Amino acid sequence: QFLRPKSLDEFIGQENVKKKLSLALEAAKMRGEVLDHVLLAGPPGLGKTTLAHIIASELQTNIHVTSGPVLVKQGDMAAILTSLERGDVLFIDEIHRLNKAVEELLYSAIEDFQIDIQPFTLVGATTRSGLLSSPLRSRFGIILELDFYTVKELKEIIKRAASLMDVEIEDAAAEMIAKRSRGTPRIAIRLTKRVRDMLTVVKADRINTDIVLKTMEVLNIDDEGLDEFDRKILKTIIEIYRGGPVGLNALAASLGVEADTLSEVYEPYLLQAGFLARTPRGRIVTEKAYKHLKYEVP
Ligand SMILES: Nc1ncnc2c1ncn2[C@@H]1O[C@H](COP(=O)(O)OP(=O)(O)O)[C@@H](O)[C@H]1O
Ligand SMILES: [Co+2]
Repeated sequence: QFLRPKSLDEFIGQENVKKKLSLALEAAKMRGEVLDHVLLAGPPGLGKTTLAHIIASELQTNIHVTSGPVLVKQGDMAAILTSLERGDVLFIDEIHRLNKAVEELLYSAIEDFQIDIQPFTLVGATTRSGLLSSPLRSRFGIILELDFYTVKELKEIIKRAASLMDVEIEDAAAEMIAKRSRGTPRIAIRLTKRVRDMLTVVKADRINTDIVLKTMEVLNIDDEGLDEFDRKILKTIIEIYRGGPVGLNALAASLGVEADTLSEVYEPYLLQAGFLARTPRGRIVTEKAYKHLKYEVP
């Protein structure tokens, strides 16, 4: 947790999100008012959880962490709501996974602020804002959509991480890791830790391009940052479905994984990076995919 930003000033990137959040945060603090409800949406590892904690820290209130699938019976939701103190942040990750039972209960605590519930700030996190119910989504006065980070931003996050792990790194090497981080801070930091391991075993004074390449080879990460499963998705569409189009459920069944893990975790960067495309009839692979994986373009 020593690598987790403790404030917006330590949060690299997401300029648009930061200015919007900072505005609402500073104003609330100055007026001593409870912050309006906030919804954080975007792929995993982009900092949603980090922002939820920063919000509570700046308001100088307590944060209550929970998950949608964890809150099944109304009893679990009631207990949490009644433990909230004025101004507290109720952070619900995977909020779109709330069942109608606890959902309707949470919905009520937002309007009438009674189940007697102390005014609080609801901070929800989801991979896609479109997953939340129409009713609940209209309750958030602040919606922050996080998109993938730029290579420059990731490079900065990597250099910051290395410094915190007591390891030197050359700019060129940091650039190389960032280019292979699939636009995600979580991925970039994990790769940096693994490259640190290589530097340790090879007894180097600082992380260079050579050390990075050696590590990428051990981790099976290619020049585009794609890992084994990313390649598996693309290769399955290419070989089994002749390039597509193939439906999400069909592709998921062939891969032996939940459709959610596919469309919420892996597909986002593949679409953003131009390896995959979505059509009404299903997912399709692009020419860039065939060329990158060295497949004869049909
Ligand atoms: N802007 C950022 N600067 C530095 N590290 C970041 C940033 N955003 C995310 N991270 C890092 O990445 C990891 C992932 O973040 P997290 O907030 O848990 O993601 P999410 O809830 O979106 O899955 C955290 O370790 C965190 O400290
Ligand atoms: Co479908």
